[PDB]
Amino acid sequence: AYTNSFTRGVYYPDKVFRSSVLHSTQDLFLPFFSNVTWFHNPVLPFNDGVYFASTEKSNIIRGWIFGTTLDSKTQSLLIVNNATNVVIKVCEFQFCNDPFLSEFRVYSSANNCTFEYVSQPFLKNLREFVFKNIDGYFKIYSKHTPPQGFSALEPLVDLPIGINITRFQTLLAAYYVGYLQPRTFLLKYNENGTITDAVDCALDPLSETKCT
Amino acid sequence: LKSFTVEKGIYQTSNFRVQPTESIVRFPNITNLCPFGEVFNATRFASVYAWNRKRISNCVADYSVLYNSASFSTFKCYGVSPTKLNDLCFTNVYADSFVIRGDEVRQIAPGQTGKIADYNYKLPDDFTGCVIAWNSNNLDSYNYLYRPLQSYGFQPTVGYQPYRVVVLSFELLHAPATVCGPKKSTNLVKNKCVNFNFNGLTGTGVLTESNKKFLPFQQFGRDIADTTDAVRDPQTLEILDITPCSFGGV
Ligand SMILES: *[C@@H]1O[C@H](CO)[C@@H](O[C@@H]2O[C@H](CO)[C@@H](O)[C@H](O)[C@H]2NC(C)=O)[C@H](O)[C@H]1NC(C)=O
Ligand SMILES: *[C@@H]1O[C@H](CO)[C@@H](O)[C@H](O)[C@H]1NC(C)=O
Ligand SMILES: *[C@@H]1O[C@H](CO)[C@@H](O)[C@H](O)[C@H]1NC(C)=O
Ligand SMILES: *[C@@H]1O[C@H](CO)[C@@H](O)[C@H](O)[C@H]1NC(C)=O
Repeated sequence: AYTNSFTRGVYYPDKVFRSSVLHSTQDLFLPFFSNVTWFHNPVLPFNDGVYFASTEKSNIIRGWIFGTTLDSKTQSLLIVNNATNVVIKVCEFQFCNDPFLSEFRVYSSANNCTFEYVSQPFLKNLREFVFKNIDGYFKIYSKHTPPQGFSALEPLVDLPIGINITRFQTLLAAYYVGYLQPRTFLLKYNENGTITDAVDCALDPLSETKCT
Repeated sequence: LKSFTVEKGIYQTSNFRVQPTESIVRFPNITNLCPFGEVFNATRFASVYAWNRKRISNCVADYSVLYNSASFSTFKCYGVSPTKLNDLCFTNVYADSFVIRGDEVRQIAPGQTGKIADYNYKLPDDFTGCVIAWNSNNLDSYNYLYRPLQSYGFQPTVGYQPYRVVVLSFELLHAPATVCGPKKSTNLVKNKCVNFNFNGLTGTGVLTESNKKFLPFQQFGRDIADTTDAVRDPQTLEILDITPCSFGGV
């Protein structure tokens, strides 16, 4: 089952304030009107930056797993959002065939942990996410909103893990998964410095002209 | 004009430029400290036959306190002076903690021989970090053995007294740097042409209060044509405007 990624998925690329200006930038963005896969979890590739989104009312989705082999041979990222204390770890975890957590199973044999991080809690409400791995910096952009329409994405954390991440899996009824691509946009900055509109410069010749 | 006679007119000869009066350096505020609070800071040391190796990462390491501390009997560093570590950065640091005798303190060195260096903790011939040693007679003077295994005759009554030894081994290429010294901050001065350094962003100009509502995540603002027009202050989160300090032709 596929759905259209209407125009969602635009984020501030550089943590730099600008106002009342049109800025053209190149980064891994989700191209406009691309196909987004809809799932109802199996292991999925992570190739170069993955756009996530879910709508629930009871925080049913509770965590992620990131890694390369998921067989304790390498350090693997583990995110387990608790009720009030979200936990991020990087350990040589052994992952279950179908890890799930209200009883948990994925966090057994926690040995040779190389990174631990604790933060503020996350999660009729659509909760999106963006994950990118750049030069050992793992970057998460997020925003929860009350998929048609436009909304910009602010960053949350930047974890200097430096681990080679290739696949992922989600911990648990339905969710969306897109893939980023190295496409250039034109970003419109409001007087308050918030991105209001954008133009996919390779979408169509009119947008090519607008960017030019 | 390269002449001794100047005809009537207006000529441009030089340029006026105000110079900065002082430099202001500011950086992200002090955060979690490296848990140096736990090894010599500790209650009991493991024996040298089963010395401990603790990893320390993702923290700021102030070597000034330990270097100024006079409680260390020996402090031998290789490579860089102990006062420059506040500038240097590393990927990881490991602490090798054990108890030995003073006569055995000579064994902690590259390319050394002896019972310890041959049957026990042996240092590599390559780059070493820093070794710290002190006499621990008061606290540790048959519970301690050395690797076939023999016990020390630690009698509470100079080379046979217990010495506790910690070796600081530095990993400097394994990953992006996460353990570094601090960054001493300075007071900020406004309405003067100053030479500033905000969280790694450099330049000169005059700093004034600004009414630009930045977003909580951006750190510095930049006007059209890629010029820094404002930055936000660390340690006050205030948003301060930058204006080039006056110049022009003469
Ligand atoms: C960084 O640390 C300094 C102090 O170490 C903080 O400055 C304080 O700011 C509050 C304002 O809410 C003042 O009431 C205090 O008097 C300030 N302390 C000093 C010593 O001047 C600053 O807020 C910290 N900033 C961050 C981001 O942690
Ligand atoms: C939530 O779970 C984490 C580990 O999954 C734990 O460290 C934390 O203490 C928990 N918070 C509670 C029980 O409030
Ligand atoms: C544990 O992780 C470290 C970090 O990379 C690695 O060097 C080591 O080989 C791993 N295994 C053991 C037994 O230390
Ligand atoms: C910018 O923000 C201020 C305060 O939030 C608001 O009054 C103003 O209308 C905003 N500018 C816009 C929406 O163009």
